[PDB]
Amino acid sequence: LNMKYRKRQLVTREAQIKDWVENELEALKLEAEEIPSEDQNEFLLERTREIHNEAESQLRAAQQQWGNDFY
Amino acid sequence: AQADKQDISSSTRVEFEKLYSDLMKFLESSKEIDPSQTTQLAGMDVEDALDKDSTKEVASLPNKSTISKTVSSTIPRETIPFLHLRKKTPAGDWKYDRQLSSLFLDGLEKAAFNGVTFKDKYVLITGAGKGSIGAEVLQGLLQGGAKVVVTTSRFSKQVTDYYQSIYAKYGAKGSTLIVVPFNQGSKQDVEALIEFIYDTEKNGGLGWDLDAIIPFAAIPEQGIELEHIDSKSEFAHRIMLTNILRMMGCVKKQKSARGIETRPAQVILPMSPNHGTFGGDGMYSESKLSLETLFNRWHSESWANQLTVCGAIIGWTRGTGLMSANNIIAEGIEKMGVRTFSQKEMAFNLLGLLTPEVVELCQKSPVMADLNGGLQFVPELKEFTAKLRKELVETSEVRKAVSIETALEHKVVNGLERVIVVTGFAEVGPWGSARTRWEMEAFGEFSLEGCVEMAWIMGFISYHNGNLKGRPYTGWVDSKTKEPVDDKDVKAKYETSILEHSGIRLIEPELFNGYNPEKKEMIQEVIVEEDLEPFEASKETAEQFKHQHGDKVDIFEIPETGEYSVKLLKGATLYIPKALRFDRLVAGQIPTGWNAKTYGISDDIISQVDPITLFVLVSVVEAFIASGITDPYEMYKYVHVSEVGNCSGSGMGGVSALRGMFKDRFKDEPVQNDILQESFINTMSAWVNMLLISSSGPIKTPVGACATSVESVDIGVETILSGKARICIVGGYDDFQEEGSFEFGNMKATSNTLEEFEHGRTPAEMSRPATTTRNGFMEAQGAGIQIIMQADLALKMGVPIYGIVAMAATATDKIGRSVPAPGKGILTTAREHHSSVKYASPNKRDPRI
Repeated sequence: LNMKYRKRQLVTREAQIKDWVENELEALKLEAEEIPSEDQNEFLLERTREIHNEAESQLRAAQQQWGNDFY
Repeated sequence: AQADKQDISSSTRVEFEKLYSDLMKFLESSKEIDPSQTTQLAGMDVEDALDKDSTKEVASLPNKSTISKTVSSTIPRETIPFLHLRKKTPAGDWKYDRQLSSLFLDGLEKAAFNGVTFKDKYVLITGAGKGSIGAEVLQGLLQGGAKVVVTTSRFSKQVTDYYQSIYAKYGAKGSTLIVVPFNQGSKQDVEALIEFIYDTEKNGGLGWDLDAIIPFAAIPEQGIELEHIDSKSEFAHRIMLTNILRMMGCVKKQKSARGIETRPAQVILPMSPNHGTFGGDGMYSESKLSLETLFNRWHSESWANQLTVCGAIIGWTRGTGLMSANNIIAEGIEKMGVRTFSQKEMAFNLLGLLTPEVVELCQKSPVMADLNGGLQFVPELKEFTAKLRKELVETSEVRKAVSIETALEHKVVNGLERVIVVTGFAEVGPWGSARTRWEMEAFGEFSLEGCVEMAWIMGFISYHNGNLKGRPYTGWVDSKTKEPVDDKDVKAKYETSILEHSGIRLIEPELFNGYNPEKKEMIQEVIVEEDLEPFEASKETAEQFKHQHGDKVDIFEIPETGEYSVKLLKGATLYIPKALRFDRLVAGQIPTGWNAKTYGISDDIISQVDPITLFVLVSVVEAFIASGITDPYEMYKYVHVSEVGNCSGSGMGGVSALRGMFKDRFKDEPVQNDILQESFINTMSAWVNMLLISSSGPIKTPVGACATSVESVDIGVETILSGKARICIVGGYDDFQEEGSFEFGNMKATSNTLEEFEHGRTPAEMSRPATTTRNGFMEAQGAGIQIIMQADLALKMGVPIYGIVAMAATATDKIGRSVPAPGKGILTTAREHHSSVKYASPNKRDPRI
């Protein structure tokens, strides 16, 4: 596998973690307001800026392997 | 791959060469083919402001040496050949018997085109190297494939590298190259010389048979007429004939001891046709005539099947370094009586006088040969030789006389995020900064902007001489040698030869006189006791007497009370002093150094921390300017919790005052009590912590000794592979102490002189890997540091960066009964582990790689 591959880096992760960015946007989009419209941005800036961390956690975790820990 | 234009052409010649390699692969032992466009003579009397030129033309009708046979073939006027092979004329002298001479012509004609190998000839050389003929006779015999061994009158470093180039430049597939110094005179030695070259390998070595011999002489002996049979020229008259006569007999006496007497040995003899002929020669002429007794002696004296005499008349060759009078004319000689051969490659013909179809004919008979290019056809050589120069020296001079008076006439009238990189590196080794030695690994020269760095260290320059107030008026240059020689000492043209070798030949051996602190090494203070019975009653100062009383009890040395004084002294049979003894130590003098260590560094820390700790302290600043980042406080503007930091400094020694604690304490030398903090191996990093950049984060400090300082990289890179720490800094230094040596070499590892002296004196060498003369490696004091960064803060406000981290050590997984045992599979075989379960196809754990 030792060639600088990037394909399975792009195929399984970098698509599935890119699957639920919009589906993780959808994971908020069941609670669209539901009594926000007074607490909307607190519902925005808490969940959205913490699900970005999970994607960012999953970003380096996918890039743990595929080169940084390819072996 | 074709991106470079040259590379295609490189590839073009490559396969061209590769085929030429492949065709000649496993063939004979190559050639003798000196395919260089041979010149002749180029004398040029310059008209105006210059005199005689020099030489080296291009020679008309030549180019290829194939022509150079043919040109040398059909000589001029009433001639057979320019170089001929005569015969002992059955009644008379050396008449050009063209019959046998044809073959030598043919053998020379056999040359050039066909390669001329000489494999397994067993040859030996008296004459010099770089100066004259024998080096050419050496070189073709290397590419002839011959097993060759050589002497030298001198012996030096300057000659040792000289041949060492040539075996790396001309030694063919099967040639063998070994040198040895040898005085030709003082004839006792040649018995040991003839021993060693026929000795078995259970003796000194070189189990050879020695089937060719060239004894080329020395000692110019100029300007002496008949009535002076004076000193060492007389001794020179021995060494042209006597010892070489005494040489060849014991060859046979060695050979016929074994009795391999149907395999003879060649001797080629430098003859001279010009005896009673030149001027202030002295003994040189009739000494050369002495060689000709062998022709009668080869018949009728029972050694003929062993020694193969084939002399060489050769002379009047340019390429003057020595023995060659008249590096001048060469041309009127080839004009008045046009006869040839003022060249340099006569020895090419002499190589042809060591080939088969010739030496077999020399097995039949000795061969007198007039190789000299018709020079004997000149009536009155010598005065006409003078006559050419005396016309030429005036016409050069009188034209040089013309212009100066013209000038006399003329002058009067007129007026990521875990892969980690190294960012600043700096070592203080034996030499200067790491930037200095990077040239010293590259060249021998010190690159004057870099050479003054060697002078900025060692206190040699005196930079910051005052911008104002130089030598009496204003003006300033970075001075040198505090106040004798402050005259302007420039980083341009100066500093060569006024800061050189005296400034350079202090960093390699004799290890010092008076540095560590003294450590003479010619005498080592080794101490023995005694218990005789004299009794002394010396004088003391009080309170020493009680530890006198406590040490040796009251049945000895009742002190006394020394009234109106302190106390009194020795009593009984004393059982002490451990006085001293003059003892000789062999092993020593590998490193040296720097002769000065105070940069701009704060004093009075150098009262306390001292011995090795300066070197790491300068090093980390040296790495920080290598990082280009001074002010280490200004890292925390990348604001952290500051929990990251410190190095992992390492080293077995550092003893350096523990000998003060052990030898000098209990012998009472005044050393500070606070040395116990300075005893340990981590306290170096503590002043890298405290009186330097001062975060109290992670510190590891392994040992790794006898192969150290690589290990702290790995534990350091683990700390940044961990999230426990960002930016870190490495281990480093070895160090050298007097208790280190002798307790070095008692474990028989490092090196040992005298057998480093006695083999080849060469004290700057001291390191012979893999050309089979190893003695261990070396030891140096040394100090070295590299720093490393998070690759992101290394990017963000770029430090800058060097390279790429590589490896990971420490899985020993081994036991035996030895220390030290070298690196076998005990290390670096878990490195490139690669267990190989059945794959047959490619593409943390990874059982593949």
